[PDB]
Amino acid sequence: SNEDLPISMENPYKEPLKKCILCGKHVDYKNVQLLSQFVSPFTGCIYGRHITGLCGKKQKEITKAIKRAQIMGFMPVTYKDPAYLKDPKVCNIRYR
Amino acid sequence: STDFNDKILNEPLKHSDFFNVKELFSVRSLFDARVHLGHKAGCRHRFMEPYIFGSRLDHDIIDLEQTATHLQLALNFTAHMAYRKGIILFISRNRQFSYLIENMARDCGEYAHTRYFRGGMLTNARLLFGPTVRLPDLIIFLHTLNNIFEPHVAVRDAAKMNIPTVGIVDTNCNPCLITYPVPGNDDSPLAVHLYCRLFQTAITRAKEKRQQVEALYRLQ
Amino acid sequence: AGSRLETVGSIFSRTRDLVRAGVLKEKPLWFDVYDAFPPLREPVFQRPRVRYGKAKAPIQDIWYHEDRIRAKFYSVYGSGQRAFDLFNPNFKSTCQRFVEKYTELQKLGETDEEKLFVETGKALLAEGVILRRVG
Amino acid sequence: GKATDRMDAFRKAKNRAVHHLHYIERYEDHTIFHDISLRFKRTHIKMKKQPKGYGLRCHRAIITICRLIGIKDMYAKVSGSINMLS
Amino acid sequence: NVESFASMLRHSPLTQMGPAKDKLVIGRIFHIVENDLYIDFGGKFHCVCRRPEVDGEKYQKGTRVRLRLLDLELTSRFLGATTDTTVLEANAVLLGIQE
Amino acid sequence: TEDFIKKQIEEFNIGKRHLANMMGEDPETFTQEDIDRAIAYLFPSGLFEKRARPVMKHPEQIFPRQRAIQWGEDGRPFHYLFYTGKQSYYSLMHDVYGMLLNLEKHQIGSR
Ligand code: FES
Ligand SMILES: [Mg+2]
Repeated sequence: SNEDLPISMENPYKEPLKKCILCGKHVDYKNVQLLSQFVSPFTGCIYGRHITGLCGKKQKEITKAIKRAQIMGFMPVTYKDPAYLKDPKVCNIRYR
Repeated sequence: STDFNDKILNEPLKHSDFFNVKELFSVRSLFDARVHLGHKAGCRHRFMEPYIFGSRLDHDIIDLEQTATHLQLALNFTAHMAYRKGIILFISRNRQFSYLIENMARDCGEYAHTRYFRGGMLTNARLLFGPTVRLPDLIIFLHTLNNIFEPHVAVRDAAKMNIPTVGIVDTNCNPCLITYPVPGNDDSPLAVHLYCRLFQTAITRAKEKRQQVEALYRLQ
Repeated sequence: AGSRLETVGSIFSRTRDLVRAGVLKEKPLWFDVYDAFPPLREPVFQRPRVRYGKAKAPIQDIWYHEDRIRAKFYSVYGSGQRAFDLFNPNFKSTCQRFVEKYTELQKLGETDEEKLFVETGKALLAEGVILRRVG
Repeated sequence: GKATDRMDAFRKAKNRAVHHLHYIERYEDHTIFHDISLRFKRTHIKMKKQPKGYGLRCHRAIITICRLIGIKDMYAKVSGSINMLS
Repeated sequence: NVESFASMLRHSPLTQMGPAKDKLVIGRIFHIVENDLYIDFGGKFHCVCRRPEVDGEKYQKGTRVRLRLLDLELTSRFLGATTDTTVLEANAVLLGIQE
Repeated sequence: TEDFIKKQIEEFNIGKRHLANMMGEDPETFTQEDIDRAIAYLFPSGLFEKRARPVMKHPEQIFPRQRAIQWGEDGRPFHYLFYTGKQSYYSLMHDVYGMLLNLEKHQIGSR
């Protein structure tokens, strides 16, 4: 009938759905190095998702892993292990 | 008097396009002036959907075919009113085009109100201006929205006072009470200039044709 | 004494009804013109509503088959260095030239999308277009 | 009409009314075109079209308004709130 | 053989352009107020950029410049609003002057 | 109204001639200062407020500037900005804005 009329399709220009840094990666309570990347260096508090930039599922995984490691003796509770203070910062917190 | 009126006022009402307004524009001219660009899909108004061709990347596209038909009707109405010597008042609160619209009104011999529409200009006209004042016979809205994205109160007041309203309605406007809506882009300078030129040309053609017909009748 | 009930009917209907009733002795100047050339819709006030349930606006997004080619081009080569000139009605971007070449190559009878993409890129290089890949 | 004085209120109301005239279609110039059941706020009005000579069997206010409109024959029952303005 | 609205829309440069994000367009300064340059770039709206500190005098009415668009219109919905608030202007970055 | 002011001016001319005759001065070279002096002499008022004192001035000075009717017999107003309700003020603003646009395109003594 008419070829210039718009066609029914999806959005070919759709930008990729942003993926959390941990998407597709296995959060384990033994990976204390990864877990310490989401705990405050000074108080040991677990950062919120507004700081970690994690999806809900990965935030819950991180929290459960941190608690399990802390109670199983893999991770300090009140502070970040000093061995990991110099790891790639991935948290949107600026104390100074 | 009877024959004069019969052949002057009622003669043009027997022709589909007595003033030949269709030649004043084409869908290509409207496109070149960008009459087809609306606001984002979020600003869309529920009553402007019938005139929206679609949504190009969340940007509404106004159906220029419907715009052409509506613009034909609006220009024909405006030409007939100017021919009948009615008062045509151009309303627009777009400060970017206030000066232009005032100049167009002055040039075409009609009136303009591009300033803060004080309450009662139309509903309280007899008290404000005088008991014998003559209200506009047609109101042409170059921007049916005020400066806070609400419909111009003149639209409601004109509907109240039974003054027909031509009006350029964007995708975020409310054409319900505008007698002759012209779906189009009221924010681009090109589109506003095209609308001003079209209405000016139609009104001038109507007035000059009125003079010519009067001369033809009175010379015989 | 024109009725000031802008929510009840249209100006035409109210004027006509009052003239019929005899309230208005003379038809207003615009009545004959309106009756001769009425608008496509009678301007009756309607209160707007917000759609609530499964109802959605009937506006359909304007897509074309070449939009896929344009998206692939922008994802592979980026915007480019030739800035758009939207004032010229006949302006053609590098993406549009790629789209035309892809379309004619498809008309030639090639179906493979990646082969069409690479062939079009090479053809544009031959024509003298600096298709700079973003990655 | 609102006024500190009753006569000023009357004048205001009756002068404002003439600028807000409805036009009512009357069937054969004596009644309504069909039965009308409506609810305005909490007032229900059930009006029945009636033959010639039936009279106005309506709330007294409806009788007054119908005599003004030009309706001679109609039945009307007002249920719910009898608020005069509604 | 008269081009229809469908044909015009399909072949228009704006339609040929995809999303207006990070697209280099050619604007034209049509109005200047202090260091604010109002630039029209073929969209429905204009972009109000700031006179670059370098070559500032070179930016005058009618000058044709290069912009990197970020959004044809600046609109967004806010808590409780029924319709998008729009600032009636595009978003773009002024990359310099076209010569 | 204009006819009223014209009649007032005729009355003032006749009365000025009469006052000149009364004071014996030349009607031709009788000025407004002379009229004021003659009236002050003939109708001595000690009222402190000068405006409350007797005055025989030109109707132009006496009556306030009355705005003329702003439309013709056909009903059409004269000024295209009439319906603003402030046609003169907005005409002045429009002219100033036009001058400013032209200027932008091209390029202890008073208060
Ligand atoms: S972003 Fe993929 S699981 Fe969170
Ligand atoms: Mg608009």
